[PDB]
Amino acid sequence: XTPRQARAARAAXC
Amino acid sequence: XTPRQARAARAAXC
Amino acid sequence: XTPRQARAARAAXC
Amino acid sequence: XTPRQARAARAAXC
Amino acid sequence: XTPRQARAARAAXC
Amino acid sequence: XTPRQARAARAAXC
Ligand SMILES: *Cc1cccc(-c2cccc(C*)c2)c1
Ligand SMILES: *Cc1cccc(-c2cccc(C*)c2)c1
Ligand SMILES: *Cc1cccc(-c2cccc(C*)c2)c1
Ligand SMILES: *Cc1cccc(-c2cccc(C*)c2)c1
Ligand SMILES: *Cc1cccc(-c2cccc(C*)c2)c1
Ligand SMILES: *Cc1cccc(-c2cccc(C*)c2)c1
Repeated sequence: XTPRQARAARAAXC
Repeated sequence: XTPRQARAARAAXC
Repeated sequence: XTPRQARAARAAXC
Repeated sequence: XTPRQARAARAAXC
Repeated sequence: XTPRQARAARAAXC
Repeated sequence: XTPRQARAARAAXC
């Protein structure tokens, strides 16, 4: 995946 | 993660 | 992945 | 995860 | 991601 | 993601 999941992944340096 | 990458993930069922 | 990343993933349901 | 999913992730620059 | 890695992901339910 | 899954990811090269 969702937009929310993607934002979290991006913030965690995926 | 980008919105583009998340869309690709959803398209692949990830 | 790191413990920090996995916790972020866990919080987002990844 | 499937080989298809792994290929899709690499195609998206994960 | 490699087939080995994807196989490991399936083994762990990721 | 679980701690077990995160350990498995690291074992597989993450
Ligand atoms: C869509 C998704 C779900 C779980 C984990 C991930 C992931 C894993 C490692 C690196 C990155 C950038 C994303 C994606
Ligand atoms: C969160 C994320 C970042 C980069 C790539 C992907 C992705 C794209 C296509 C397929 C899969 C399994 C994952 C997700
Ligand atoms: C979908 C998702 C949400 C938050 C964090 C992650 C993530 C980030 C870096 C590495 C890994 C394995 C997972 C994914
Ligand atoms: C099935 C799947 C779910 C989440 C993430 C991935 C993946 C695959 C290859 C590379 C990356 C960064 C993430 C696959
Ligand atoms: C797509 C991918 C790449 C490297 C490692 C893994 C993996 C292996 C075991 C468990 C988990 C959650 C992920 C997947
Ligand atoms: C928490 C998680 C779920 C699915 C896939 C992964 C993953 C993908 C690519 C690389 C790594 C290190 C982990 C993580």
